Amino acid sequence: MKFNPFVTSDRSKNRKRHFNAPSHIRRKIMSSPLSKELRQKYNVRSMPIRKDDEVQVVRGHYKGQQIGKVVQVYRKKYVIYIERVQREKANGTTVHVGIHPSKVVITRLKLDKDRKKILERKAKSRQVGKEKGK
Amino acid sequence: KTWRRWHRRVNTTQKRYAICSALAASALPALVMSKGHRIEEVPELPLVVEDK
Amino acid sequence: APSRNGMILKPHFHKDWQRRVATWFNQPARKIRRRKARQARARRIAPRPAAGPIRPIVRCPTVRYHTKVRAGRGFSLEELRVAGIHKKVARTIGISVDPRRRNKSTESLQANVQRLKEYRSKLVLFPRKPSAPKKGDSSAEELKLATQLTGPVMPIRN
Amino acid sequence: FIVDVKANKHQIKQAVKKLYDIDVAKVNTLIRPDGEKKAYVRLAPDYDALDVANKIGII
Amino acid sequence: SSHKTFRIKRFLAKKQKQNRPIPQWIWMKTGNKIRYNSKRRHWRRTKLGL
Amino acid sequence: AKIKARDLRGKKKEELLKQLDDLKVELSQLRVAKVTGGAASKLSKIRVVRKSIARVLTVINQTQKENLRKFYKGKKYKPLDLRPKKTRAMRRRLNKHEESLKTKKQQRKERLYPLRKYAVKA
Amino acid sequence: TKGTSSFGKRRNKTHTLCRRCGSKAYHLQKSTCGKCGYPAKRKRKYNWSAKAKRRNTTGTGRMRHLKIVYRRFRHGFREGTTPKPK
Amino acid sequence: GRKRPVPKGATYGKPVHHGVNQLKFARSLQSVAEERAGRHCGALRVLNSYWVGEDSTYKFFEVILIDPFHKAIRRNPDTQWITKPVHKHREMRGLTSAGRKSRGLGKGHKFHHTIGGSRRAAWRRRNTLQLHRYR
RNA sequence: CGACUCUUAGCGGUGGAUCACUCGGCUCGUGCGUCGAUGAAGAACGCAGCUAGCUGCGAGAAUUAAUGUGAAUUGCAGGUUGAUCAUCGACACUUCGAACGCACUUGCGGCCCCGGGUUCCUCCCGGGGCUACGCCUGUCUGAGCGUCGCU
RNA sequence: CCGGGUGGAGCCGCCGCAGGUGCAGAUCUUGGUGGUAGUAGCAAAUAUUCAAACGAGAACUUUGAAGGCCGAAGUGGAGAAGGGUUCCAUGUGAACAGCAGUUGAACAUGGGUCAGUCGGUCCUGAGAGAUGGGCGAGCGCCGUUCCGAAGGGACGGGCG
RNA sequence: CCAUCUAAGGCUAAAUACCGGCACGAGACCGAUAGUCAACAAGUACCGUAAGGGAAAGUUGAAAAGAACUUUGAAGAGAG
RNA sequence: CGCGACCUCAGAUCAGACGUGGCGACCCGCUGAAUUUAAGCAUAUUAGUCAGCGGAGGAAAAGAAACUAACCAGGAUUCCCUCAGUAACGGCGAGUGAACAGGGAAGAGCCCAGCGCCGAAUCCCCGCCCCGCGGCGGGGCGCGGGAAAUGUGGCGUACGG
Ligand SMILES: [Mg+2]
Ligand SMILES: [Mg+2]
Ligand SMILES: [Mg+2]
Ligand SMILES: [Mg+2]
Ligand SMILES: [Mg+2]
Ligand SMILES: [Mg+2]
Ligand SMILES: [Mg+2]
Ligand SMILES: [Mg+2]
Ligand SMILES: [Mg+2]
Ligand SMILES: [Mg+2]
Ligand SMILES: [Mg+2]
Ligand SMILES: [Mg+2]
Ligand SMILES: [Mg+2]
Ligand SMILES: [Mg+2]
Ligand SMILES: [Mg+2]
Ligand SMILES: [Mg+2]
Ligand SMILES: [Mg+2]
Ligand SMILES: [Mg+2]
Ligand SMILES: [Mg+2]
Ligand SMILES: [Mg+2]
Ligand SMILES: [Mg+2]
Ligand SMILES: [Mg+2]
Ligand SMILES: [Mg+2]
Ligand SMILES: [Mg+2]
Ligand SMILES: [Mg+2]
Ligand SMILES: [Mg+2]
Ligand SMILES: [Mg+2]
Ligand SMILES: [Mg+2]
Ligand SMILES: [Mg+2]
Ligand SMILES: [Mg+2]
Ligand SMILES: [Mg+2]
Ligand SMILES: [Mg+2]
Ligand SMILES: [Mg+2]
Ligand SMILES: [Mg+2]
Ligand SMILES: [Mg+2]
Ligand SMILES: [Mg+2]
Ligand SMILES: [Mg+2]
Ligand SMILES: [Mg+2]
Ligand SMILES: [Mg+2]
Ligand SMILES: [Mg+2]
Ligand SMILES: [Mg+2]
Ligand SMILES: [Mg+2]
Ligand SMILES: [Zn+2]
Repeated sequence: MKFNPFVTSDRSKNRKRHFNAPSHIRRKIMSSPLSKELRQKYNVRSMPIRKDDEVQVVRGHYKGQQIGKVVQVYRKKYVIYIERVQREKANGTTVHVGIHPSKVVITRLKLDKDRKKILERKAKSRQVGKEKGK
Repeated sequence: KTWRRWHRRVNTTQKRYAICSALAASALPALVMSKGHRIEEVPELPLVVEDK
Repeated sequence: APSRNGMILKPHFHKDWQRRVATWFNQPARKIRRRKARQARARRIAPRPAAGPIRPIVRCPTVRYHTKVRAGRGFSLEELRVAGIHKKVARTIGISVDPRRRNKSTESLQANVQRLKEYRSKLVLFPRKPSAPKKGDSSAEELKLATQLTGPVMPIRN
Repeated sequence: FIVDVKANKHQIKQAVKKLYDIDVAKVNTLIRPDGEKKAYVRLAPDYDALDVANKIGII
Repeated sequence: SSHKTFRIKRFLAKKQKQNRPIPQWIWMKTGNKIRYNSKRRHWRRTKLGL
Repeated sequence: AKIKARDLRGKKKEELLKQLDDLKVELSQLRVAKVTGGAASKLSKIRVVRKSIARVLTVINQTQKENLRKFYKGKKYKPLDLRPKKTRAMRRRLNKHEESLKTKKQQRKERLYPLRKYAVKA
Repeated sequence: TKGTSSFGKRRNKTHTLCRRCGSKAYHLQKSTCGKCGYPAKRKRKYNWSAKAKRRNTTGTGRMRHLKIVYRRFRHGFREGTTPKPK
Repeated sequence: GRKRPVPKGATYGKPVHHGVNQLKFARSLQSVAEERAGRHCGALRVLNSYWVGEDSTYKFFEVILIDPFHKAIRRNPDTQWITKPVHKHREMRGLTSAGRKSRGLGKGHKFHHTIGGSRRAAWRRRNTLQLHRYR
């Protein structure tokens, strides 16, 4: 239960703050869980997603064991586009359908030096918690 | 208006009276089961666990 | 119009009273803020007592209350003079001073003088420079056993 | 040319002379009903305004 | 009139430029709810004050 | 090449103006292309050249005002754009020496009768 | 005669756009604005029209200095310093 | 006195407010002198004033003004209450001597109508309704 | 029978009720409590590749710099040694407005300096800096059959 | 209360608590819809007709021909004020132009207003209005030569 | 007689007030004819010479997947 | 005549500063109604209220007794509870209406002028050097200029000095 008197739990305030969030806060909202192997490798549960992560859809119509790279992180409708996650219009042209990253499992990251810095920071804070608990 | 009387003062003897009556009722098994607490296997209703 | 047997009432609601209505919805907020200001003051004056300086024994006037004694504004200058305390060092060692107050009787004068001599007996005075004690300052045992007093300093009883 | 509204005929003359390396004969100005000022700059007879416009990029 | 103050002319200039319809690429924006310009002024119907 | 502010600060004034008016003449050519129905490749560069002009002019004014206030640092009267711009009330306020200025009588009073630290045993 | 026929002679103008408040309330013969009182140094305002008071008040305009004042207050008008460079 | 500035002496109301001629201004002519001096020299603070002469048509008052941004006043620790922004236009709020004499301020049984800081403060505090939470 | 009319049901229109939602209010409470001649509040006019409005901004004009951030923006195009966002302390900030050279027409000046012009000798043009009232301290020039002194 | 149907995300029973708690009316408020009713009406200023063109489409657009009207105090050629792009060209025929329209002052695309001599600018008129002064609790008001040290200008001479 | 102050000069925090502002938190409140005039390009559109007056207007769907292609019609509008 | 003091009064785009205007919920100073109630209405009431004008601050105002009291006396101001719908005012009608004492919240006091003594011992400004230099301040040198004896500073203020 929240005890902080400066953090609001008001539903309309939380919804306004979510739907009017600027893009660098949107990046943190558009975060996907890593795979089980990526969790045991990097000790990181969740990561903001980027334009090159090879991911899996696990909820929706396009769920399954197939793997596709993210091709676009469309932060304004809070969706991402994955390679073979597409549907065809009336005229025969394929368009990409929006998938929320919470329904998305990352199986291969784009490892930049910024990404490695963020991964080390999250792993170190998790281990600070684990070695504070005992 | 804001200055509707929102607040009600109860006499202190009655507030202690109600605390006494609610405590007294919380020791009779029929009344707490009629409140709907699932106590059909607790070993004694004024259920005192030791201070550890 | 009046009905049968009843009181004649004069409600003072013929003005525009509803602009100047003072609700008390900030009452526990004022209480909680006054409490935090009190603990902030008590934390700031850390060995000095929290309620404030010592207040003298005064007889209330005006015959309804003249059997009752209570705390006055300050010790009067002749009370400090008989107690042998300078009227400017009194407020520095924590004695309330009332220049305005006369004495008319010996016994209240002497009772507040004995109150002053009972308070200087309890006063633990820290040295002004912390690594060098001086002539009248308290000793290092009562410095280490100094505490902050709560409530009025030696409270007045009937 | 479309010029700045605060610019005088003298300023339009010296601006065209410095910018496009020419010499003008006279400047007419009007303020168009959209608010932009328009300047008809007549070049000196030794210059060919079609070749100057081609060097500017308009044809 | 044909005799005009510069301030009056510049006011007329702005109110001329504000009297164009909305471009159609506004219509396909994401959080759009704008369909047509409700701030169009016809010279015979509404008379600018002035 | 992109024009960055970091590589602009090491330059001198006349080469900064030479970069600036080159940006101005290519902006004028870009507006000529804009009104002659030019390509979107050139109509995209209007913003690029405009913000490049903004970068060069910002570097020029920043360097110039830093040099002027390095010149005016030790003077009793500096220009009004170089004076600190607080609120008008805080510029009207007393200064720190003047709020720390004390009467000799009252200084004698805190030297003679300082507020002592004490405690009262109950 | 006092109605439709007498509306036909309306071709002069009592007011013009004000140089201070921008409304068309600058009376030309009196040479004064009937909304803000332009030649006077003080702005025309009255407590008997709170709606007119809130139509042009400090919230209603651009605030191009005061929204920066409200931002610099939160760091206490710190000046002469920058963030620490890379 | 203060002749009531109504057109042709007609105050359109009940006869208790028909007075035009024999009315008086609540503040003294000395305080009027201080407020005229301050409103002219608005860059100076009114300190005090005093009487220097009169005839049947005029009263003459010398008002002492002070410049709070001169360095002598700005650097004398004994005189810098006036430098503070709360002492802007003391003569217009009645904080001078001839201004405070007109407010009914004072101690004791003659001045029960200014308990608080003013007639305003006393009237507000007495003509209020303290509606408590618990009554 | 039919047409017409009336009633009820089914289906379809007209209309937008109801219900369910809710980036909005209203009320209460906490902390802070800051505008302006260094030009505020307000207003006007402009600024986007396609841009009318809203918003943001000021001829550096839907933003420049710096920091944090760390790969987007997106309606369509186009083009990691840091995209975009946030912070914002650096810089800039058109015209009016207490509005300040005089006026309110975008009218007319005056003084100083710089560049063309000239061949500083003026003109003319462009640019920069000044030119409002009141008032304080001080400076200089003075005024007075004001009061004196000296010759 | 249940059955059927529609709908597509929340809802209700019981004990108490609280109320902005139940509508047929108020010439009630706001919104919507009838009968009237395909009715009244599209009748002030003499008037249209024939052929052709374009067009999916013509009583009405355009061209030609004819017959007419305004009849120089015009139904003509031009300006002031006011309007503000209505001006011009092209396209469209959804909406509007009380029938229609292939047309328009409609809608959408692009265009268009060039001055030493034409006006403003300058002058003063009737008047408006600061400073001085006076009044005024005060924002300010009166006043316009009036209880003002109101000239910052010029030629000549001397001096640098 | 007695009592009580020492006027006609000056400064001074705290407790006190706060329907404007900056940033918050909350609610036995209201739920689009309600709640602010304003949930939306709202002090906007529009009106009045002016002072001033002042609206209406939320909801496809999970995702535009917003109906390609064929056919009638000049097209709107249909049928598939 | 002329020169120089002083006083009073001008002028300057002289050097440096300051005021104007906005917001205005709260605050201070003025000014100030009528609707209304009295079952009419004129005093009264509404109400020292609305409107009007001026001036602020993060609080303002107030404030250290020319006080309350008559007591076995209290002790600045402000605020809360009570006093108290009371004393009192009132066509003594309608209605209006405090204060002291008491309990608390807070709590803090002080300074001039005047009277006196100290070779004006005081203040402001410009020049140079060193420092600090984004609240323009510190030290020293100026046979540097003013202010001030028509009284600045030090001591000192009714509790006495
Ligand atoms: Mg009855
Ligand atoms: Mg306490
Ligand atoms: Mg018309
Ligand atoms: Mg007229
Ligand atoms: Mg005002
Ligand atoms: Mg009065
Ligand atoms: Mg004060
Ligand atoms: Mg008196
Ligand atoms: Mg609905
Ligand atoms: Mg940058
Ligand atoms: Mg960056
Ligand atoms: Mg004119
Ligand atoms: Mg749904
Ligand atoms: Mg309710
Ligand atoms: Mg009904
Ligand atoms: Mg018919
Ligand atoms: Mg029609
Ligand atoms: Mg036409
Ligand atoms: Mg010619
Ligand atoms: Mg006048
Ligand atoms: Mg005294
Ligand atoms: Mg006193
Ligand atoms: Mg609605
Ligand atoms: Mg609804
Ligand atoms: Mg509504
Ligand atoms: Mg709907
Ligand atoms: Mg000067
Ligand atoms: Mg009556
Ligand atoms: Mg009656
Ligand atoms: Mg009557
Ligand atoms: Mg009264
Ligand atoms: Mg008022
Ligand atoms: Mg003011
Ligand atoms: Mg302030
Ligand atoms: Mg005071
Ligand atoms: Mg008292
Ligand atoms: Mg009672
Ligand atoms: Mg009364
Ligand atoms: Mg009391
Ligand atoms: Mg002396
Ligand atoms: Mg002294
Ligand atoms: Mg005293
Ligand atoms: Zn105006």
